[PDB]
Amino acid sequence: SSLGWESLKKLLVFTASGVKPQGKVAAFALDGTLITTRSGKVFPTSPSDWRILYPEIPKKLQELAAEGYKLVIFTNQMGIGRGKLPAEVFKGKVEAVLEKLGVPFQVLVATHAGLNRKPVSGMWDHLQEQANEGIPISVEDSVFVGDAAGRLANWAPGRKKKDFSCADRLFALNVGLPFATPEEFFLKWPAARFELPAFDPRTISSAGPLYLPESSSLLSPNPEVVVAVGFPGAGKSTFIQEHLVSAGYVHVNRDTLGSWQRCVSSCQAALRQGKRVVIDNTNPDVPSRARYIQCAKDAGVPCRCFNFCATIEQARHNNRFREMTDPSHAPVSDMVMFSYRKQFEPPTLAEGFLEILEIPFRLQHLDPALQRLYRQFSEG
Ligand SMILES: [Mg+2]
Repeated sequence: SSLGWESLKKLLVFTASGVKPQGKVAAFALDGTLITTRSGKVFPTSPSDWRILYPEIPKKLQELAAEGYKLVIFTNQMGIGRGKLPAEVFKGKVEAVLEKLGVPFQVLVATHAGLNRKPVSGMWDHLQEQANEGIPISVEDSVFVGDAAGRLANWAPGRKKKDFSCADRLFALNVGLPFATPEEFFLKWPAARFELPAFDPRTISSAGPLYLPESSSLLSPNPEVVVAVGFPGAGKSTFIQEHLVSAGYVHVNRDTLGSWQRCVSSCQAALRQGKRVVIDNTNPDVPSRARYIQCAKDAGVPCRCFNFCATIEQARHNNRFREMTDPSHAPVSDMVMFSYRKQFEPPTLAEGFLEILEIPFRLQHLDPALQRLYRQFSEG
């Protein structure tokens, strides 16, 4: 008599018989939190390779349900979106686990990257907005329990390995939920040491100057070559389009001209016509930039560098954000980010730049909802 499974593009939801909406929730991850492998291997050998993680678990769940907590699972299962784990098989595994736990659960399953993948709070919002009969949930009175908690190596005998991820802890931080690991919650073990990511998108801002030094000017009245430098996926092209190309700068993209000679001819022709040029590429190294500086030198026009300050993790954050929110965004691969960092050398005046502007990494004028999303951790 369970309502059963609902299937959405990037979400599965199961609602067991006996689930009731409530004003407070006790939520759990699945793998490594309520279950682990029966085989004793790190990864399951089959769909049936599971056992309840600790014998203490069903007693705690019975107590929570009697106290009026709605019991919920929030589980990341990317293998489904990637075609490695059949949805219909995973659904059966979940039902079997729930039968063994012996209490009514509502389960939410993030099958893909993006809005629903912890730590992004998409599943919470779905629970609250669509799957709780309109009853507001007190986050302060709720709890999330998971093993992707960013713990350091050796927090217990047999754990010479740090947690694979901090996604569970960060999900709870994004929602504002009190958080505990499975051992802290079910076994009353002392709290384990953990680390958060170095980049905290909650401290991102829209304030401050667009570029430094403020006494400089984005535009020049005369021909010149501007060389943009910075990680891909962190908003360079958008900036360049908004502030330079819109002002008549000729956009040069070496990647699409093919050869170097065609790129310089293009630059030279623009300058000969009295135009200004911007090179909108990553340009991470001295040799990469030297070609454009030499071109400018040969033409007798100034070369300036716009140096975008975005760090690798800011850029990767921005890229994930745009993947989730902008249907036209071209995803930047981790390979390309990695490659850029490996090749990067900071620009200096000795290369031959007239001046270097720094472009700080700042929040876009995004919709209120998108600004809330921008401030969420999106990778564990
Ligand atoms: Mg887990």
